[PDB]
Amino acid sequence: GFPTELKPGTNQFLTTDDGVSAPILPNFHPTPCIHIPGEVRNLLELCQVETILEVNNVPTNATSLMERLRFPVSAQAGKGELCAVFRADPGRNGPWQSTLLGQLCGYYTQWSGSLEVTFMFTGSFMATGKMLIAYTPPGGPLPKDRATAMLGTHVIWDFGLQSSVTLVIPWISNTHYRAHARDGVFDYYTTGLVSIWYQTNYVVPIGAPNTAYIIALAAAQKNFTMKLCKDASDILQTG
Amino acid sequence: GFPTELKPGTNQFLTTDDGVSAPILPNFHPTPCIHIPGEVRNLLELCQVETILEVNNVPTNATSLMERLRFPVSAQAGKGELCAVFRADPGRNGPWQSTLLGQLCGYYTQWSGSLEVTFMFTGSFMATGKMLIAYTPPGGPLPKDRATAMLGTHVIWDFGLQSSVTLVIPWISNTHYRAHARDGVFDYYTTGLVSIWYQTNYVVPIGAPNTAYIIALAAAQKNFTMKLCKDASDILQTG
Amino acid sequence: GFPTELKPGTNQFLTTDDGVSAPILPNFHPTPCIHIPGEVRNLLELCQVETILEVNNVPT
Amino acid sequence: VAQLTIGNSTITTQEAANIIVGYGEWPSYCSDSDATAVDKPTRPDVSVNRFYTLDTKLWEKSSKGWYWKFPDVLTETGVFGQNAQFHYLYRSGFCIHVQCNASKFHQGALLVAVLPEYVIGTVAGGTGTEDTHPPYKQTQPGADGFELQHPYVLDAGIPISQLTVCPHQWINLRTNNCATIIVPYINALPFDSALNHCNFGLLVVPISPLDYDQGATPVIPITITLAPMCSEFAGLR
Amino acid sequence: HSTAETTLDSFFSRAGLVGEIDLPLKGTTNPNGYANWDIDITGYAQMRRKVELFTYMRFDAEFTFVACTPTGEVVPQLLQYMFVPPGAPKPDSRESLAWQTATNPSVFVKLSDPPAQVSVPFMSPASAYQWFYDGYPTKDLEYGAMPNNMMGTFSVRTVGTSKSKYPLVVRIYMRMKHVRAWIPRPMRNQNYLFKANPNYAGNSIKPTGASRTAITTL
Amino acid sequence: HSTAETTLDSFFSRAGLVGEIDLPLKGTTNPNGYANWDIDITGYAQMRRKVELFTYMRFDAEFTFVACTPTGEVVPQLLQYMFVPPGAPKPDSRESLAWQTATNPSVFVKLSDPPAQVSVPFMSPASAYQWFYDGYPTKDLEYGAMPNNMMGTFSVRTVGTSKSKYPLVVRIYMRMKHVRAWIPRPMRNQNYLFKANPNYAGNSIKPTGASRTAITTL
Repeated sequence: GFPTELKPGTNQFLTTDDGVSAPILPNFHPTPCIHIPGEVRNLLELCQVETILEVNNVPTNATSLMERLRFPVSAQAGKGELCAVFRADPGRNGPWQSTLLGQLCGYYTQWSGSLEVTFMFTGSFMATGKMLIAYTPPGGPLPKDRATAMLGTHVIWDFGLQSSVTLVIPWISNTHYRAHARDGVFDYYTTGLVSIWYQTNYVVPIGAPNTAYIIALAAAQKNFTMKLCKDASDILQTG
Repeated sequence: GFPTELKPGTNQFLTTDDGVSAPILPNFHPTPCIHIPGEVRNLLELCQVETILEVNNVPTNATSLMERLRFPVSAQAGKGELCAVFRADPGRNGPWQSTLLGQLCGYYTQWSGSLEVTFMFTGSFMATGKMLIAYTPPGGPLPKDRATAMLGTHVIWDFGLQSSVTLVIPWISNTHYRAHARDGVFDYYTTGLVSIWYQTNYVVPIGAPNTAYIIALAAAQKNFTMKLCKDASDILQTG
Repeated sequence: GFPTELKPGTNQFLTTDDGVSAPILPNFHPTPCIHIPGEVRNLLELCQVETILEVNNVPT
Repeated sequence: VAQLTIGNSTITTQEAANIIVGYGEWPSYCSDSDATAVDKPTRPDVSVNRFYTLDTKLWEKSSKGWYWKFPDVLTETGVFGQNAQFHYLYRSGFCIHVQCNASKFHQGALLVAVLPEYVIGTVAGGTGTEDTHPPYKQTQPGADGFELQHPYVLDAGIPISQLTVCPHQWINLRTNNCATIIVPYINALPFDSALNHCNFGLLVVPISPLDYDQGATPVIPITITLAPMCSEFAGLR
Repeated sequence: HSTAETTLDSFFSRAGLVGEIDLPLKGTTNPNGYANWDIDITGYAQMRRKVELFTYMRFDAEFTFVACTPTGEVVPQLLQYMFVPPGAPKPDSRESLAWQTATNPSVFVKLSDPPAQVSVPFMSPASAYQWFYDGYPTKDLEYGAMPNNMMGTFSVRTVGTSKSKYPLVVRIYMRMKHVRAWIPRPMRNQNYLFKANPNYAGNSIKPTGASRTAITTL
Repeated sequence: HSTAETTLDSFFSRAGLVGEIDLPLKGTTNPNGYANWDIDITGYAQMRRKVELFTYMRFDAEFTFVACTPTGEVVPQLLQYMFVPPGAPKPDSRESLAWQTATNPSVFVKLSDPPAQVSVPFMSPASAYQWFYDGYPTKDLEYGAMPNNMMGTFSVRTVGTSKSKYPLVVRIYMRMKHVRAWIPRPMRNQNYLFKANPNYAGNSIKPTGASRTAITTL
């Protein structure tokens, strides 16, 4: 016959090798692929969808869980008071775990791209005021007050004019390698910071609730990317 | 020599793999294929042939077996009486097992297409009357009487005008999967229903038999198809 | 199938044989090669660089 | 403002907010070269495709959320509940419209979305050791709908904080009252039992609780008017 | 700049272990030197929650078979792996004529011969395997039962009339190839209780993720 | 929309087991460490009724040989599978010079070497193997005997002068390739009594299929 020399690797079964194998049913014509609505092709499609960010990820009591979904603002907050705060950490625990984006991030090891958090004022329509939502880039420390936050990337939101406002988080990268406990994890360190202050107090006329809630939705821009699949989960199929 | 790497699957003997093997007799010139009449190429050719439907599949006594082949109609049946009834179930037991179509269906797991049942009045030529042959689509319950059957797909057959009449069964599909006993069988549920009523009584003049028989033949249209071979049989080669 | 005859050398692992082997991570897109200054290609580049000759290689 | 009419059904609505066409596809019909070219599937135009306005559910501070199953919500109602039962196969689309009638002094937010194959998983006995299958009143709640009990997991062990991944639209009281959606037939099959299978389910949950000072009407009438689009049937019984 | 890693096919390939068969000599476990494994892709723990991201999928699956003794040792034993497509009948005994039915593909391989490997197609009669079903197949114990998702059964056994001389362990891996998916839906945040339904533990309802003290302390 | 599964070649491929040879050490069964198996395609139960759908057929057949010990174990034994075309003489003893006749193809393979596999052609001198014959070869015991349907004989044996050291079992599978068929006829509805004739049991004459009570009760 024809001359050969088997090279090392012969007979190995690589869980990742993606060659072809013999068909079990050679004659079988599998029922045709028809048209189904909403076909997903690449997962990054889903990363660009907005999902509620549980910023108020504090109540854990079983029937208050519907509250992590929206934080509130009220008349009782003096001008300059810190309303809320969280980091630009899609992967790591906390608020981002509720967002779909965060959830996908868990099947990947590295990633980077611009994020986008949109806020929604769902209070009475008769309410007005202003909020100062500031972003303190990675490394920068949470501004001491509303004034110092007013000197860095910020946005005065008059929920009196527009019911919605969207903020773009320029960049976040989870690529710096950490070999802490004994388990080497690829962590941020790029914990950007989003602070929210009462620029003015909550002004509402008589007859309107003195407390409104705000919902914060999040998604990743189109410049987003992920690398290295890493199947991981606390919820697996039970016996 | 030339570099290789044997991949998993090497040395396996698949009963279905259809590769080529070395000829035992390399010089041998097998005697030429001459022309023989009636060559069959695809089995569906045979599914379109009419075969007697044992609608009257009730007599089992050894020498009455020639009766399952034809049911009868007589003077004694009042207008509206139910003459006969069966389902559009080529695979499953009963009347269809006698048809060649039914018999082939047993070597296949899934299938679907339009059927066609033709009736033949073989009574005296001096007889007349009318029959109402109605089809109650899958799901629809057997009509209570001749009147309610008269409201759904039906055909008044005057065996006084035409000796033959053909009915088309629009569609039947044996694809819904059932895991009952412990043996997972692909069954209909599309049991269409063919009912036959005496629209009028059997009118015959003096000198003519007061009983005629009818033969029902069946075949599948051209839109028929079968999938997944499943060799199965009660009759196998004996020791 | 197709006829073969394995020739001597089959199954040997030569530390110098430079064939190809199956990729462990087939989907993985390794981070891009950017431009870094002073790239060395052949070692003889370095042999043409002047380095101090310890002629007075006596004091220890 | 301006009123639209489809037959004998005349609803009064706003000019044209932003509609949501689920998955960008329009409830179209099914062409001739399908699986049943023999039993021509008759396409109900006349009254079958008109405006059905359901028993307005009342919003409260304590409301958990509501959900209806499709086509279950109508297989009960009218001349479409006539075809849905006495017909063997079905394929349809839906112009769903949800409205709130509340003053500029009530506040709230409703997320309105559509979820295919919405399979209700019950609580399972509590501790988790009872394989209880939801009743038939929870699996197909008619046109009265049904109240989620565990809105956070959508009574199916899934975070609602992610439901926006389905066709949805918001009903913030301070910005809008009406919310509209167009749903295309969706299933792994061209046709299917309109009784044994609820292709999807309409979900409308209060994400920002309804609130108001004392004196203002305590409830917000949520009116759900909906109508079939390029709906098709086949095989009478 | 590239985004190929996040594609469905990428996300899903890789052979994952979805099944393990024990054929001990002395045992309560598979006493007849044979076994039946209706093909379940939930065998790979991780898998259940991953696929349940969508409502409809479609794919082919390349299976690879790894067999040895418990110490992970190799032996001179022959084996018959048989595939009984859905609809066909599974062997009830170590001598059921089902072992001989030609329409039940079978691949014979010696334990020494590297892993046997075969591709199985998109069986389902429906246009897609669908993970959720809001109905009943024509309060009922048949809710959410999408039937037409059967991939088949894999019958494993030592070859021969007599019991095999050794204790054996077959492992079934499965690479999913040519994956297409539709209708995406909320990631399971609650623990799984049963293979069939989304039934969760109404007592132990947990927040999707970690919590903190105040919405002002990071 | 496709109909390729219902083609003759499709319907008939697949290697089916048509033969099994026992070569025990201690036995009444094949005491001389050798065996002769005139090629019969009725060995696969199912097969007899399938082919008898037609009157004339034609085909080639790829045979694959699976050999081991009863426990389904593999051993270091060599084997000689020999094919004695029709007309040639079968070996009468474990040393019949028929084993050496070059015109009797023989393939030698070690038990360890994967299954041996060979294609045999359309032997028959007639233009087609024909299942039924309404006559006698030039009340007689030679009715329905279509002679020119001989495919050959397969002589199996351990190689060597002396008896083999192990108990052996050869299995012969057979894939039918390039199948052409003519003249279709009524599916056998009555149980088979003999290999040669359609003789049925005149006492136990059964209705083609299940029965019911009335032609009005379903």
